[PDB]
Amino acid sequence: SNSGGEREIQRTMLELLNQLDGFDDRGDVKVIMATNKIETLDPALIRP
Amino acid sequence: SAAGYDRHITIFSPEGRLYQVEYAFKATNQTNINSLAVRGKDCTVVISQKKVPDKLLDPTTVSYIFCISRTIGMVVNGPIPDARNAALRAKAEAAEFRYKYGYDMPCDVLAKRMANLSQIYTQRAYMRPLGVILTFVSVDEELGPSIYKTDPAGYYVGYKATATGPKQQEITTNLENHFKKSKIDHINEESWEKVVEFAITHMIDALGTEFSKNDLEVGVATKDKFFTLSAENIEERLVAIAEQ
Amino acid sequence: SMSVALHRHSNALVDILPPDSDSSISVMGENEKPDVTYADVGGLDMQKQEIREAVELPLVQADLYEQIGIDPPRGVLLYGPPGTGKTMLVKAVANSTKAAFIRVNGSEFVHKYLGEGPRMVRDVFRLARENAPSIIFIDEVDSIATKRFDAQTGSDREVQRILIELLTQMDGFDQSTNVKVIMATNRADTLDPALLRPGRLDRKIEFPSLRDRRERRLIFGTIASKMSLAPEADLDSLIIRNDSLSGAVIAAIMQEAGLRAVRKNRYVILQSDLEEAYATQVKTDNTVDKFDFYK
Amino acid sequence: DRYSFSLTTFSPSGKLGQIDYALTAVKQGVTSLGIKATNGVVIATEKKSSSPLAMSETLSKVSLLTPDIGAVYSGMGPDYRVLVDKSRKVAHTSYKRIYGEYPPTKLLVSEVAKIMQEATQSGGVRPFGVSLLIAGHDEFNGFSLYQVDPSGSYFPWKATAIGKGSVAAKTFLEKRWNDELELEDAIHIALLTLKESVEGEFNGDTIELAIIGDENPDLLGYTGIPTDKGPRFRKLTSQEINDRLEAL
Amino acid sequence: LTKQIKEIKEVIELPVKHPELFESLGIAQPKGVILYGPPGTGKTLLARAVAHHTDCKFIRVSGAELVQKYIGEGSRMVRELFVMAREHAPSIIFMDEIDSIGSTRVEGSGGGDSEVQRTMLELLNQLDGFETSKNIKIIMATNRLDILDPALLRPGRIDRKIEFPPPSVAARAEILRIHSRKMNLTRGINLRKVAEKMNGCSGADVKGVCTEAGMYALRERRIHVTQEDFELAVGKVMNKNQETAISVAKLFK
Amino acid sequence: IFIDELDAIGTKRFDSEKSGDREVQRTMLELLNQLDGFSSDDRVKVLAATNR
Amino acid sequence: EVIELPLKNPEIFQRVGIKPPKGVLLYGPPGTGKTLLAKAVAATIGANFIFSPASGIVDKYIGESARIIREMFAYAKEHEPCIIFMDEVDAIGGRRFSEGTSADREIQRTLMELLTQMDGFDNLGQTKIIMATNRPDTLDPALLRPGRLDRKVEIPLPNEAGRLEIFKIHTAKVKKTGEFDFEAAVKMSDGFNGADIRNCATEAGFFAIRDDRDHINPDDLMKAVRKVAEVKKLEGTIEYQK
Amino acid sequence: EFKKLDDKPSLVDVHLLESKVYHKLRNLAKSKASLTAARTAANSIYCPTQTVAELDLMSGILHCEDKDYKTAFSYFFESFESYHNLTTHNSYEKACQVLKYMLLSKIMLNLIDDVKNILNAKYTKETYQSRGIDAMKAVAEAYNNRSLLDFNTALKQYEKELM
Amino acid sequence: RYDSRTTIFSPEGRLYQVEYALESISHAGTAIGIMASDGIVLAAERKVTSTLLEQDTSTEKLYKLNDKIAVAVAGLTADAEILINTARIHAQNYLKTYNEDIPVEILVRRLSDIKQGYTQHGGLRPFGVSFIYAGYDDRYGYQLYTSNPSGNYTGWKAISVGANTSAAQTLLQMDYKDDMKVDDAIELALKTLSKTTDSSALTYDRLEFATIRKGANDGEVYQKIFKPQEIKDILVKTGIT
Ligand SMILES: Nc1ncnc2c1ncn2[C@@H]1O[C@H](COP(=O)(O)OP(=O)(O)OP(=O)(O)O)[C@@H](O)[C@H]1O
Ligand SMILES: Nc1ncnc2c1ncn2[C@@H]1O[C@H](COP(=O)(O)OP(=O)(O)OP(=O)(O)O)[C@@H](O)[C@H]1O
Ligand SMILES: Nc1ncnc2c1ncn2[C@@H]1O[C@H](COP(=O)(O)OP(=O)(O)O)[C@@H](O)[C@H]1O
Ligand SMILES: [Mg+2]
Ligand SMILES: [Mg+2]
Ligand SMILES: [Mg+2]
Repeated sequence: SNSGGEREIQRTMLELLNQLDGFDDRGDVKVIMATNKIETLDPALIRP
Repeated sequence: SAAGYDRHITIFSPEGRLYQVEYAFKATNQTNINSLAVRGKDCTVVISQKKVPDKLLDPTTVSYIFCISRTIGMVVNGPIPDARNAALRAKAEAAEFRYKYGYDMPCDVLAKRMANLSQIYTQRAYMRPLGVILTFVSVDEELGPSIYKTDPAGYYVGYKATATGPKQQEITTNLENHFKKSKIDHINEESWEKVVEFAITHMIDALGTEFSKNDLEVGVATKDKFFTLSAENIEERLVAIAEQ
Repeated sequence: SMSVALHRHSNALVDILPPDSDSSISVMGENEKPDVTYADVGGLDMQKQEIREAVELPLVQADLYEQIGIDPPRGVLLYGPPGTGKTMLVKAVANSTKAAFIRVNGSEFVHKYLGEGPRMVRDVFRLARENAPSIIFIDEVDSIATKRFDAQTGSDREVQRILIELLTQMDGFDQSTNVKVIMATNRADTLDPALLRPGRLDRKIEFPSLRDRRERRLIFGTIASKMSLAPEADLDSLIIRNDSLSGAVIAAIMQEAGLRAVRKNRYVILQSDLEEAYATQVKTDNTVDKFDFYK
Repeated sequence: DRYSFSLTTFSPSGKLGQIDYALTAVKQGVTSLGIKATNGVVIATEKKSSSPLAMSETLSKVSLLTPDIGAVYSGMGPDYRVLVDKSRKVAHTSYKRIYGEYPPTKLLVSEVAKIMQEATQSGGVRPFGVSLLIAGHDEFNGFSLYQVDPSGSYFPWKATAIGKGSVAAKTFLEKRWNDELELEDAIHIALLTLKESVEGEFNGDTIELAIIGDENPDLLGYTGIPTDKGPRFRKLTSQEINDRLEAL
Repeated sequence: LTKQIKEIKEVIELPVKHPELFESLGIAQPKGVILYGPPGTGKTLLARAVAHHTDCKFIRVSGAELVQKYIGEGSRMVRELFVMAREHAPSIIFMDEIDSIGSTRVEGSGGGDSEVQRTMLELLNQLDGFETSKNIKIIMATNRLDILDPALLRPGRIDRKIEFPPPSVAARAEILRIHSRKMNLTRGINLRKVAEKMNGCSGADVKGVCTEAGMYALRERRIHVTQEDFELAVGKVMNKNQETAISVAKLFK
Repeated sequence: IFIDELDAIGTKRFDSEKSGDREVQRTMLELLNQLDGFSSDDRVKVLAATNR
Repeated sequence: EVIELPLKNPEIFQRVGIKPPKGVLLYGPPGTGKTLLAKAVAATIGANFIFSPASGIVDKYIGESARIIREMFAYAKEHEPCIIFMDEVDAIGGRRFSEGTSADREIQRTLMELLTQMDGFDNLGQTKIIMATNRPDTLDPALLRPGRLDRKVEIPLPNEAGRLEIFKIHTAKVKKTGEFDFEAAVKMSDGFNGADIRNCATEAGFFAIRDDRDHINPDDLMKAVRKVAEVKKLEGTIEYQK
Repeated sequence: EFKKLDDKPSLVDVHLLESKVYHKLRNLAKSKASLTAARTAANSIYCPTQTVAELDLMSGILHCEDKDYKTAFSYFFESFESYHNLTTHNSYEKACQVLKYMLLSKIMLNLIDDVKNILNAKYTKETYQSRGIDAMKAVAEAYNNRSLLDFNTALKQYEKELM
Repeated sequence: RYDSRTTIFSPEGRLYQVEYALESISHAGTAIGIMASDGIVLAAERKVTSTLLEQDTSTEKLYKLNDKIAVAVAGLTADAEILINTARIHAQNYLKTYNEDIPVEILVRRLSDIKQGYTQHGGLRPFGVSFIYAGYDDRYGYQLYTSNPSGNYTGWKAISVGANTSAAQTLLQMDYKDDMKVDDAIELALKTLSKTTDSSALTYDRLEFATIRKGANDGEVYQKIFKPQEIKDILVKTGIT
């Protein structure tokens, strides 16, 4: 909430959604997201 | 600060203060007039400023001293809507009392009941404080000269002499000097005319401002009658002072 | 693990340094105290006798604590409304112990980065060991310590982290030849009463502001010292009329009296000057102005 | 909070912030106190005027509800007078219709207390601004003394105080109170305790002191009937007060 | 605090000295302890006493980790908690975080909360492990459970919760006994008196009276500590608590 | 000179993060002083706009 | 008395045997000339001037205020004699806080380190502090008792014959035929601040320049004071403060 | 017998009586002890006025021998106030002793500014006037002048007051 | 939050107002009622005590609502006051109407209905007061009940409300025997009250007490409040004093 990390989370997440979709819509490399809830993440992911 | 508080009169602060009520002690200086009520030994005088700032108004109608009943006068400082509204309650309670108990209502009992009624308006939250100071004057049928000032919260205390309005502090100081210096609690004249003259002088001293009959209005409660002096009646008084 | 010297070209260890330099300063001002008249020996000695038994005494003499067989004391808490001389009691004792007085302030430890403040705190306890016996003092704990814990922002958590670090070291896991940390606050509402806690931090001394004529006499004995006022003007007539006054109000009284002397272009202070002062820098006299419906 | 605009919902920590704030409001008021004796009750409070021109001589702060039951307050000045008005009326209703004369001390206290309860019972109405002390005498329970809190609860006490200097007056009273005290002796404790409140403004004419003591068939207002008891309440005069402050 | 001495021995020493017995007889292994209750009870010192007898590593980690940067950052020293614990096993780790951060960030979410969320959560991963358990005895300390975060609180990936009591009359007496030997033993025996007079609210109060009593003797300049010294000493500390709550019988419900 | 929104080159509040728009703010004073480089400000006049 | 004499001569206070008085709280309404009056005293001595808003050091960055006051005082020691003008102590005013949002807690930090910095510890040599504020009603008790401090100066609205002196200063600047009508003007100009009197000269001269004369006549002074009085209470609320 | 019944003002005095007994046997270690014993047990300070006047006097005598004479003075002044403003029934005798003692401590500090404050016509040359007051001031001035020859003249005639 | 009024429910259908009102009872002192074969004993605890406080004029948590049924009180006392009076009036309304005294179950049922009614309709507050009703009626002989601030009742052979509810409950039931002598009922009450209470010395002035018996003065339900001097004695038998 000060400094030293205002950028890092923002770049890192966005960059994750992008290369999952950009492969192609494959059924040969599966991903698993393990998460406490969707209330600790963004309200849209990438999104059904 | 503010977090609810001031939006209501049934909300206290951490301090227990009811803020909205304090705003009416700031709302009673909104007419910009100042009053002086003084005691003699057969009268009470009450004097307020008369502002006729546009000549589009009739200087006659202008006043804030209202006759409440035979023996009771009252000066209002603060708003014209709340002036009339407080006068309605006062006129009405004075008449009802007269007929309930068969006998006239003292300065103190009118002062007492107006405050209680106001208190109930602070207890409840469909009403609000009437933001006026009312200063009742009567010469009592049993306690002689009296002044009771009623404050917008609904405190009441008597007085020897009192001042109200924004410029109150200078008038307080003058009046302190006067009674201290005499060591008696009243003006010493037994002629009510010179007491009105004396009240006038004090008022000019305290404010620093010389007056005219267009800048005064004077109420005089004597024993068993009340009268408000007209403009030419005041005028007579001023020319006694200026050349004694 | 400590500081060390490497040579510039070899980039190899040739010499060693104290760990006492390369950190933050041991004393922010001068090591010896500024006031050498004192207003701590002159002013509240009684209250000062409590402070000294805990702080000066164990470092000067080990033999004293040994005799009972009790170990060196726990921390000292200074609290009571402002104008009680706590800033000046702590250093007046320290200088005469011949410690060298950490202070620094706990307002230093706050920082705008992350993880660096709690680091400063850990740094200070080891540092105090390296120059020990030493008197450890943090000037405020009025913001380190709190009314309510919070972490809605990350910036609340930082405060909370410094709090933790105080206590954790103020057990001591590597002992202290120091008296344990001395702390100062204004009140106990900005203290967690759960976490300070006897044990720990055990001597807790409240300074009064309400006083007694004896407490206030001392403040005048200090003033009679610095300016020995005429044998004609009566010092003791000023005392009897004081009923509820702080040592800071008293400080101003003498400042204002000898200001009127500079004005009259004299070189003495008279009993007139005291009465003028006696009226004023007292405040109040404004709660009667429109209020009387709260009585 | 979110329970301190509410006159309705309790907290999960109990009560209303509004009561708690009412207790504060009480503590902004002047120091009042009452001390119970084995043959009396003395009641004392102070008067400030906020202008030497003011005349609070006409104002009463020690006020008789019934001839046998007086009361004081600490807290808001206007709230007291109305609550008192209603006290007397409810007093005539509740036992001056049953025995046709003034109620026991116990009966009036609980009823006055009932009025406070109604201004808490209903939201949108704030509690009354004041806490009272009510001292009276009845024959079935003797001399008694009470605190009636705006909360709607009441407590009996040997001696107590309320107002700004309350916490200092409370300790004074503990020590100096004895198993047997005379009327003169509570008057003597009372003065010393009130003088803590203000000094350089302390004279017994600015201090209102009255009693609930013994019958007075002099201030009864009639005579020639010895088969009645006169008012247990009495106001002592300015000179009589002055006498006790001269004596101390 | 006898109850606590017996438990922490059964829970920590027995799986480390012999892992075979616990697996044969029961199933699984405990992942640690969550110590909670009043502060002053000497959780830490007790735990240091455990670390010494088992012949285990120590460390002790003081607070949240970000603070060390001399090489790397403190976010990754949590990752290295595994590497270090394992190589130098057998270990006990007394992981501190009192959680005066509070319940504010038990709910939270938002703020700068995500870093300390991460430090706490990822620590959790190394213990239970994804194969191999590094150490089975990482150990949590905190004042309450309501201030404790739910990943860590939730049992079965941290095991055992043990609550310290505010001390009994019996406990006070036994704490009083061990320090008074070090001091001076009162003539007539007035060690019995102290525990009757008041029971502290923590075990820090019992120790804090003992240091105070021998303070009283000292000032007078007397080697021995009397009945009298103990009598002022209990009184001075009781007075502090009594200050706090006193207006809960005047202007109260 | 017509100067657009002053809600971003010279905020009243510093609870906005600014470090170079902090330096723009200091230069806005220097401009007003320099219009007195001919006497008064008649020749080189400045108008300015803000939306709050 | 408090600032100018002991800095110029410490010596007279050594003779009186007291310590020098330090610390002034100046408070009053905006446009009452508190900057003017603070600036004026120092400028005589030749003393350096530091004007630091106390809301320009409050950022979201926690400890940002602490750091800025730390350097500020240490620079002043070199620039002795110097008076630091703490402009607004009502943006760091009050004591309670130490809870809720991080801005509330930023106030305490600024306050607590200053207390020692006044106090002489630290050590104000020929540095003196003059404190200016709008609100002494919300101020810290620690930073507003006695002995921070020697005189509490309440500066009201400009006096009935104080405004007359402000008209003298301003009416001097302009080219005029000579005007003697300020008597009525000042009476029109009740409740005004020196900022509004300043405006009145400038306005009175704009009318002269609209009428194509280079001279301020009595006709135009009268216009300035009526029109300012109107537009002052229209965009004002007539704010109440000590 | 009454430590399990200690709360009385009666035994505050009993602790004061130890200070007196141990003062005369000339050991101050155990007077200062019993002085604290009285003070702690006299946290019931709204119990009688006499007790409080003895308590201050006893403190003063000890600190006077501790050689702290500014501390000596403050308790001594306070003892004085008690007697003078309390009713007279024997308090006159006690008031006089304490006025000598005020003078006593201040002459040790060798300050004559404040000795001369104490000497006034409102209680030191009016309500109480005594030969021992005049002895004290004769010594005071003699000390300051640094003439042992002025000390010598005084002591022969005022020995009675001294002793 | 959904604690704004009684009308409004959370997602889960609980109402926070009820919850707060339970917690209100345990911020005032322990209260214990024990039923025994030979009488039902009531005992309660003083949350207040000052050194100048008196408590000899009245018990502030014990009222007889009828000459056969009496209640011990836990909660805020102003709230308590209103309801104590409502119950006692309703009791005698029964006496007027039927010329016999009210059965226990009706009396409890009436007050929980009134209390629920404040939740069901309007703006009015719920009133968090827990009464322990100890009564005798020919339906089930001695009967000991308590009323919830949730506005329903449950029968009992022992119950504790007020401070330390968990602590009081296990201790009472451990030393419960189905029978129980009225003297042992008294002895037990005092012992559980000392442990719960943070005042080390349980004195008679920290105690309120009544014992209710039809085994004493047969054919008549007789409720008797002990005086201080009787309470003072029993403490010496239990060895507290
Ligand atoms: N020990 C003392 N007793 C009496 N007066 C003192 C004492 N020490 C210093 N003083 C006087 O009191 C003045 C104000 O005290 P000081 O600033 O030391 O207070 P504090 O209680 O530490 O304050 P803060 O809460 O503002 O940190 C000093 O300027 C000095 O004149
Ligand atoms: N059971 C005991 N026997 C002896 N001493 C005890 C005992 N328990 C606590 N103490 C003493 O009480 C003091 C306070 O305990 P300590 O600071 O070690 O507590 P903690 O509860 O682990 O604290 P934190 O929450 O700050 O981590 C110490 O001086 C300790 O030695
Ligand atoms: N009393 C006065 N005498 C002269 N000019 C004044 C006076 N008060 C205010 N001014 C004018 O108002 C302008 C702004 O007021 P300033 O000095 O910044 O006040 P403050 O510090 O009270 O907010 C000044 O630059 C000056 O033109
Ligand atoms: Mg300080
Ligand atoms: Mg620990
Ligand atoms: Mg300015």
